[PDB]
Formats: sequence, C-alpha cells, structure tokens
Amino acid sequence: LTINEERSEVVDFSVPFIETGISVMVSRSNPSAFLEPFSACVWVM
Amino acid sequence: VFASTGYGIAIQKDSGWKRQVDLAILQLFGDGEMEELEALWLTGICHNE
Amino acid sequence: WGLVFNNSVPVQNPKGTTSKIMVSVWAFFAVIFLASYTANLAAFMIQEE
Amino acid sequence: FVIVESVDPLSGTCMRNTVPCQKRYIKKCCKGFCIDILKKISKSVKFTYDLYLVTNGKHGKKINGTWNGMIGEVVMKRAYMAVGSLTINEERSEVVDFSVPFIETGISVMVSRSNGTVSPSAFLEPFSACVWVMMFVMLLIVSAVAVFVFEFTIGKAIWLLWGLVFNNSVPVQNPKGTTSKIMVSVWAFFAVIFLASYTANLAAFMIQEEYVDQVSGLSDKKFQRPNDFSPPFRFGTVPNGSTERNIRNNYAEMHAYMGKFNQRGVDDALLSLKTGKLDAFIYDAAVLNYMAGRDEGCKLVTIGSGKVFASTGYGIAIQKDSGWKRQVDLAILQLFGDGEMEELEALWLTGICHNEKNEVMSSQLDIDNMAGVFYMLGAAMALSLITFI
Amino acid sequence: VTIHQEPFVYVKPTMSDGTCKEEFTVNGDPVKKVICTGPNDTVPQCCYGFCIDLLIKLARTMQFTYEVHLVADGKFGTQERVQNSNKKEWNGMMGELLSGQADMIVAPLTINNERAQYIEFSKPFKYQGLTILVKKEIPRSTLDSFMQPFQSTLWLLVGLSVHVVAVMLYLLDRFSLTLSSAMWFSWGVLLNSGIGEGAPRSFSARILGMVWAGFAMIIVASYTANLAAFLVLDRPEERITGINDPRLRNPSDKFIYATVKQSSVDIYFRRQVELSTMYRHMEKHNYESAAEAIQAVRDNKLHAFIWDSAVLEFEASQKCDLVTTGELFFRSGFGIGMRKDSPWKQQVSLSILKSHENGFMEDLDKTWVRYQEC
Amino acid sequence: DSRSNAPATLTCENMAGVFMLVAGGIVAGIFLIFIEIAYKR
Repeated sequence: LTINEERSEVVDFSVPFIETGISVMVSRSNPSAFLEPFSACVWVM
Repeated sequence: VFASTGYGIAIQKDSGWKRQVDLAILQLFGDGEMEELEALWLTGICHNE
Repeated sequence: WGLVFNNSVPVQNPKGTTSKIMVSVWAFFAVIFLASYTANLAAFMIQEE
Repeated sequence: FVIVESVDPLSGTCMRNTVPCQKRYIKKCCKGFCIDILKKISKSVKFTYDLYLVTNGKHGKKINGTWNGMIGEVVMKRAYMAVGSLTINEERSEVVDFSVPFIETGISVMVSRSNGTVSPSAFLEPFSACVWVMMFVMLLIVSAVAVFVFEFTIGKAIWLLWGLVFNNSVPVQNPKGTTSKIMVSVWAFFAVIFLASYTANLAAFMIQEEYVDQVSGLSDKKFQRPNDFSPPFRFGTVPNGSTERNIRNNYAEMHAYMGKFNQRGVDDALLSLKTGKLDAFIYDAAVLNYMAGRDEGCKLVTIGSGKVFASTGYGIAIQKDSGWKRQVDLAILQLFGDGEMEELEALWLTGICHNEKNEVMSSQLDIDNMAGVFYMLGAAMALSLITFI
Repeated sequence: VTIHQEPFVYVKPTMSDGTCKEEFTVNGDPVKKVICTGPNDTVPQCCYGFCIDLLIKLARTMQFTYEVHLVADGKFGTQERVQNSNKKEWNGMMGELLSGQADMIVAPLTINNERAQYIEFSKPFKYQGLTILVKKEIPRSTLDSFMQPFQSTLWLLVGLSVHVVAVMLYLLDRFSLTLSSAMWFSWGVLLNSGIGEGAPRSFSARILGMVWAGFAMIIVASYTANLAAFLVLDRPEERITGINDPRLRNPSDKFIYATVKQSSVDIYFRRQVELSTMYRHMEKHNYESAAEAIQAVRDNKLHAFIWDSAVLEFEASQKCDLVTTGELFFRSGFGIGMRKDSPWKQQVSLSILKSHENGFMEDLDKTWVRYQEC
Repeated sequence: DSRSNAPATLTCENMAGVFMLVAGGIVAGIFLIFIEIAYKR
C-alpha cells in the first residue's frame, strides 16, 4: 500500500506493515577544518 | 524523510474481515519475527551507517 | 615567530645564552604545537563527518 | 554449561524453561546450557527428563580406582545417562560409554589482556630501507652535482645536504651555487616527502598494528622454565582438574610447579587474575573461551590465539553398553542436525565480550621500544669511536 | 487526557492568575497553549506542548470545542487481575476512556493487540519503536599533557643521551669550541632549532651529527605516533547493540537495564516467550516515572531504562549526558485515544491523513523535533 | 602469513617514482646546469 489520504478517500485501508515516507535517493557523492581544528583560543595564547 | 507512510492491505470500504484483519495486523506485528521479515526481505547487504 | 611557524627562519639569531634558553622554550614548544596541528589535522582527516 | 538457580519462594516452582534439579533431597532450581542441550535432546529422544544436583565431586576420577563424581554416578549407575558437560577424555573412555561432543573443546590456559603489549617497535622498521638505500644513492648523486656545479668543503657539505635530508636543521654554511640551490630543492621537497612519509608509515604502524605480544603457552619452554624467571608465571587450574591430569600425561614441569599452581575456584581464580593474583589460568578450555566471554569488566584476553591444545568436547556419556546408546547417538546426529545450536550459543554460548580485535592499547609513555632507537643511536656512537681510533 | 511528557507535550503548572507565559518560538511562533486539567500533583493546570498542540490542530481542522484532562494514574491502561473477583481488565487512562471520563483522548502509545481488543484509534500520528536508555559514559580521552605520553625515563634518558653524547663527540674533536658547542651545537641538535652556532668538521663526528639527527627526526615521529593514537583510537565498545544483547540477556547485579514500571512498552515485555526471565528481573527493579528515568539515568543508578524511540530522541535532545540505544523494537507509534465506534472517528482519521499530507507535521517537528538543536 | 590485516605500510618501489623522479630532476640539474652556466657566461 501507498499510505495516502486520497487513497483513504477511495476506500478501506490497512495499518502499515512496514512504515514508509517520502524521499529522493542520491548516489554517494564523489568543510575543510584545516585551520579550524587549531583551537585558536590556545593559538591566541 | 518527508511524509511518513507505510504499506498494508487496504480494501473496499466496510469490508467483512475489516476489523478482524486489522487485528491480523495487531498480532501480525505481534510476531516480532517481522525482524525475520526484514530477513526474508528487508534486511540488506548494503549494511548501513 | 619563524621558529614558531615551521621554523626555517633565516635571520640572524641573537647571541644571548639565556635568549637561547628561550629559544628552547619556543623550540620544544612549537615542536609540540607543530606535531599537534599534525595531530588534530590528520585527526580531522581520520575522524570526520 | 549449566545454571543453578533457586525457585522464587513467591513462585515456589519453575517458570520459562526452568527444570527442577533437587539438592539433598530438597528440590533445587535448574537451568543452563547443557541443560538446554539435553532439553531439546529428550524432545524427540522421547525419554522423560529427570535430573538433580550432583552430590559430590564434578565428573569423576580414580581415587583408588574411584570416581568422586558423575563418573562415580554411572559407576554407581545412579543415573540412566550423563548429566553435565563431558570432559572428552581417553581415561574417561576407558571408564564407560561416552557421547559425541555437543560443543567441541580443547586444552588451554587463559591470560588477562596484557597491559604489557605494544609489540616489536617497527619504528625504524617501516622505513623500506631498500628505498632508504636509494636515498643513500641520493647522497651520492648529490655529491655528483656538488663536484658538477663546481667545474670536507664540498665533501662535508654533502653531509650538510644530508642534514637537510635528516630533519633539515643543518647549521653549516650552504654553498652559494644557484644550480646547487636547485639541487637543494631536489633534496628539499624530496626529504619533505620522505619526512612526512616516515610520518606516514610510522603512525600507520601505530594505527594499523598487530597487538598480540603474548606468551605462546605450555607449548613454549618459557612456560617450561618459569621458576627460572624472577617472578613465576602462574599457569594452571584448580585441583582434581581433568585436563590437569591431562597435563599429568603431558608436561612434567607442569606437575612440578602444580603445587604453586594450586588455585581455588574457577571464576574465583578469574577474579584472582583480575587482581593479578596469578599470571593466567588453565581451566575448561572451550568454557574458558566462553566464561572468558563472561567478564566482570572487559579487560582480559584468554591465553592463546584460539589454537588450543588437545581438542575435546562435551556430551552425555553413559555406562558402557547402555540401552539408548546408539539411539541417543543419533540424538546427537539430528541434534547438531538442528542448526538452532547456533541458538544454543544464543541461549548460552554467544558472548557479549565480542571477539577479535583488541587492537590498540599501545598508547604509552613509550619506554623500551623507544630505547631500541636509543640502541641504534648508541651503536652509531660505537662505530664513531671505531673510526676515531 | 494525557501525562506530561516533554517529547509528547511540555505543560508546566498553571500561573497565579493562570497567566500563560507569552511564548514565541525560535521560529518566533506565539506558541499556543490551553488550560490543563489534572491531578494535585486534583488540580487545574496549564496545558501546553507539542503533541497536545497537534490535537489542537485536530480540532482546528475538524471543528470541535476543546476540553482537557490529565491521567489520574500514570499509565494508559493495563490489563490487571485485582484482589476483588480477580478480573484482569485494561486499567488506566484508556480505562477512563471505557469510562469515557473525557470526550476524547491523546497520548504517546501504540495500540497493543491487547489495546485493539478493547478499542481502536486511527493510523499512527507518528512512528517510533522499542529501544532503551543508553547512558553516555565519560568521553574523556585527554592525555599526554605536554610530553606525558613519553616516559620520564624516555625523555630523560634521551636528554642525558643528548648532553652526554655531546660531551662524547665534544672531547672527541677536542683531544685529537666543543665545551661551548655543548650548549648550542648540542641543543639545536636536540631541538633541531637552528640557532646557527656551528658544527665541527670532523668527518666522522659530523656523521655522529647524523646520528643525533635520525635520533631527532625519530623523536619527531615519536611525537607523531604519540599524538596519532593519543587523539586516535577510542575507548572500548559501547555495549548497547542488539535487543538480544547478552549484557541484558545475562541477569546480574552489574547494572540494571530496564524500563518503566507499569509501562505501556511493558506489553512488549508483558506477553512474551523469549523475553521471559529477563523481563521478570526487569519487573523486579522497574521504576515509575519516565522523568524518574532521566533522573536515575543521570544518577547512574541503573544500567538502562527504556521508553519510546521518539521519547529516546527527545531525551537525548534534552541532555547530552546519555546515549541512544541501538535500534527500534516492537515499532509502531502513538496517537489520540479513540473508543470503539465513534462519530468523530473515520473523519478524524481522514484528518490525520491530511496531517501527514500537510507540512504541519514538520511544523510539529519544529514544535519538538526541530525544537532541539542538540 | 596472517597478513590479512592492514600491514600495507612501506614504500620502496611504491615511492620509487617519487625518489626516482627526484633523480631525474638531478640529471636534469646537469643539463640545465651547463645550460645556465652558458646563460651567465
């Protein structure tokens, strides 16, 4: 089942066997803390 | 995710088994073998995390 | 500060002996600091989001 | 292997799979692994389960010839079949009928995980010194450019370029040749690479590492000359140990130090290790893997890679030529035939100690392994004095 | 009716005049609230909170006037065999729904199969599952001070190795400024700092320089790996892991891994096969309030509690002192109490459908889920 | 071997191209050495 409101409007429906959602799906894409790790309060010291 | 949802066996409005089969959902998840439902189906080899 | 930053400072160290002791101060100091920036650095490499 | 319990007084009787085992003959509460084994066993086995707590001993022995334990029971035939985890044993065989192993076993002693780890000190070793030799060649070719751009002094100046090469920081008088300076770039970015490279393989060998660094075992003769060390390394089990007598067959010095090796209580001894009261302890081997799994805190690492002495197992033995004998043998057959025995690990054997990589404890103040580098250094001092003379 | 649950709803006691503290959001939203009706712990109070507000949105869609109640007892309902006639009956707020002591209901519970046996409510307003309170152990992992991940024997040994070997090559080139060359020429060898004093010309003693060198660059590396693992690796495993986790499956006094006394999720531990004895020992030490769960949690009292997977989330949102468990179990969700056949029923369901259809869901996420920046 | 862990650390032929690249830089140093010698001349 696509859990759906219009679907509901159609006719009787079930309780979800497996929950679902709404999404799109990326492939795994092929901040640069470089200075950021420095703890620049200490660097100030 | 957007728009939480799910899947089940719907029917024509006011079916005969309606509330019964609803209970079928009840005890159904009542299994806990639904873990094994992930097994026979949902559990993936892509791992995660 | 050349010592401090990657050492490699060309210029004319002063001849004071106690001054040289201070050079030890900043020396082992920025040694620590050095390999430290290394640490947190390749850390942020290794541990990363 | 087995679980003793007391029935809840509020209950007064068992629940779940709890099966009664009395203690004299006031009833006691019964559970545990082999308990479950035989449980599933008698199912299709169709033999109505009846069991209790053993009166004395554990398994049995020859006192004169007498067994103080379950062997004493089937000797007394006080039971139809064997309750309790069999020690697979040849003398045991000589006694009477035996089973096929439900769970395989072995012979071992069990260490705690050594805080004394951290391994061979690859420090220089990662260097790939064939390539480092190619760097010596780089010293040569460096000199080649030296005399080249020309057409002690340049000679020791080479050693300066080697100063660049090694951690830079060379005080001495760079030559003024421009092309020479280009070579300085060569060795410069070069030993930069090399530098951070030694870093690479270095903290690699840190990160990626093989911890190990433990004793081989009674298979090793260091264990066979323990009194020969300053402290002794406690190795063994408690008295009347079945496998202990297997050492009575196996290792002489074992029986020798056995007196010092005297220990009281199994998990107790485990606690002794927790207090470092002993180096390590032999015990029921496969068990030792398991109850090794049982951990107060997660620290110890049982001795041995898992390659164990004297493979063994556990089953339900019996008096020789029993009635069910070959049948119950088949009970073993279909028994392992389950595959739920995986779930036997579950209800029992599967441990929370997890397994496998203990890898990095090696964070250290770095003595020793560092002092090896110190050794290479002093060695350089030696060659130095040699050429000096 | 319901019980005050931060994940469910945040409703403080009422004010002197019953004055509602005026609250915009981090979104500036003048967060709505109603008047609570509840216990003395029989007192009126101040109704507010996320899910409650969702209900407010419900009446907002399907027009019905609002009226509030709270749960007399803590639980929702629990089939219970009494001492009188010993008739097990679902007993709790849902109990009052049988009593219909309010016109509707809402709370944080999935419908048990048991719950269904009594009555039913619509499809889930939200999704969650069974997991347990994970108390974050002290992260710590700071060491080495300056050089401290180097032995006093190590750094010392190396040091007098420097000064000593200095004396060595010094007198070496001496007898045949070495005395002075100790301080600097030895020093900036050690620090490799390059003060620029000078170096002797002895063909071999320079190579001895190279010895002090690899000595150094080595020592550099010593720092390198030092900080490497120092920052690197981690403490041991976090336990948690499976619902079957042997830490739980092995009853002991180590620490108490549990959930709420008289809970709803207790159902998941109530009628069971595998769970039996562990759930028994749990039934021993089980504790009352989920508040009290955060409590003993921070108190390091017990190994673990358990509440809604959602509840877990909002908890971690609340405090960083703890951790998440592994994953969901018995997973369903929660919603607004519904009783048998109801006029409001099917249409109300349709509403909820329009709720997920709407983004006002995610608005609720703002009310709670987004309401935490944790 | 048990080498299935990550032993992989070392560079010999691995970083040879780096070091040898340096070497070719050096021989190049000969060519442009005499070259720039002429240039200065």
